[PDB]
Amino acid sequence: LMQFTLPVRLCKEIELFHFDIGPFENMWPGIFVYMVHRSCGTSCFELEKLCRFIMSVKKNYRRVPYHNWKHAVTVAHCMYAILQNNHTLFTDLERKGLLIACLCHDLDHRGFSNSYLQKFDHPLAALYSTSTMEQHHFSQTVSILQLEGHNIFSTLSSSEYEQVLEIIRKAIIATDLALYFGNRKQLEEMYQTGSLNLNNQSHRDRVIGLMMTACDLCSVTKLWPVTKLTANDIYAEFWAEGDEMKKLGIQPIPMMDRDKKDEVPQGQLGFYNAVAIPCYTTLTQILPPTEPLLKACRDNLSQWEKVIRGE
Ligand SMILES: O=c1ccn(-c2cccc(C(F)(F)F)c2)nc1-c1ccnn1-c1ccccc1F
Ligand SMILES: [Mg+2]
Ligand SMILES: [Zn+2]
Repeated sequence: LMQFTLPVRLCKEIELFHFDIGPFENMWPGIFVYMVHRSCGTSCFELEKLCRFIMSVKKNYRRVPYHNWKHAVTVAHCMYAILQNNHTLFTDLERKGLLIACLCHDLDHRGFSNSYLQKFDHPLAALYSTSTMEQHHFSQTVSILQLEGHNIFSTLSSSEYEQVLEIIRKAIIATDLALYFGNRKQLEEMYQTGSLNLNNQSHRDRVIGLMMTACDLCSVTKLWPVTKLTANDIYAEFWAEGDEMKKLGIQPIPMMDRDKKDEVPQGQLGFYNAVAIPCYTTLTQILPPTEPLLKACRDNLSQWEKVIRGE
């Protein structure tokens, strides 16, 4: 009987795809719990275990410009919006597991790509050949679940528990952008040839993978002032990695070179054309109520074209 409520403006705004969670860090746990309750009921988690899990997850996010606690909660909110707009499509286990996956998808990120770990010869690159950081994020998730008082899935049978951790694992692995290209191409073809079947677990996994990409890229679907300021954080990370590449004696790609800041607007165009528009396009074909994400993405592309033309 202990509901969560948000002030009127947030209560209304949080149902929308383009919601910004605000600068008050101390409200984000309350926002997450609010979203879990409206997404799978007040019963599905023990409130004292859930709060303990959230604070341990927060502790294990680092103070990096972009891949921080704020990103985690932004990505979870976008999944909440997708689940609330496609209510009857997903199971009780998928709903429970996917919000947790989004909150944990970047645990212990230091602000470096898999590519820099490979070139630095980091121990995580020996432990994990592909999806280095994403296999690490899932390891960290399992660690926090195994702390005393943190098992939020305590009332799930052994079958259910293994199912929910396999959803979480695949959801987190899918946030490796290198895997997105193949996954989206295969979903496009299954849709065009009419073979896509949401009763096939194999096709379901691909669809959840695309949802995870969409949630992870969702900064490109905000209102222009939020999109434009988040790009400052994204490039702060990229340029830091560029600097570390130069210390290994490797020329960074231009995107990561802080000496080529002039090329940013043209580079965003590339990304919107090559990644973001194709992602939300294919997602809207499979889940029509996610149209607003595609609309907002197109809006922001047109804003970057105005920046290139000095408007
Ligand atoms: O603004 C952006 C410009 C470039 N890239 C980007 C990133 C990786 C590979 C590539 C590739 F080389 F594949 F093109 C492009 N991404 C963004 C961007 C927008 C939102 N999130 N996000 C983003 C940030 C960090 C890591 C992954 C991301 F996805
Ligand atoms: Mg990641
Ligand atoms: Zn992420």
